[PDB]
Amino acid sequence: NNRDPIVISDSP
Amino acid sequence: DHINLKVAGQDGSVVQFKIKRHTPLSKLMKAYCERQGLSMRQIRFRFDGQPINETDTPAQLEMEDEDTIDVFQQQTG
Repeated sequence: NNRDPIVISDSP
Repeated sequence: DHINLKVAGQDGSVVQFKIKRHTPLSKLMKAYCERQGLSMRQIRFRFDGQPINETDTPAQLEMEDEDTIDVFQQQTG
C-alpha cells in the first residue's frame, strides 16, 4: 500500500 | 487545525488528505483526480454512503479526523 499526504489551503 | 481524510480507490492506495475543515471537498476531488490524470466527471466520490456534493465540506458532512472517502469509476455506457 502507498500513503501520500496532500495539503490544500484555501483563502476565504 | 488540519483534518486527515483517507481517500481510497479500488486498490491498495491510501492517500491522506490533510486539509482544513472549511476547505471545499470539490477541490479535494479535483486534486486527487488531477494526480491520477482523469476528468472529475469520469469518477465518483462517496462519503460512507451518500455521494459528495460539489459544494460539500468536511465540516458540512460532519467528517471527523482519520475518516474515509470512497472513489468509484463512472460506467462506460
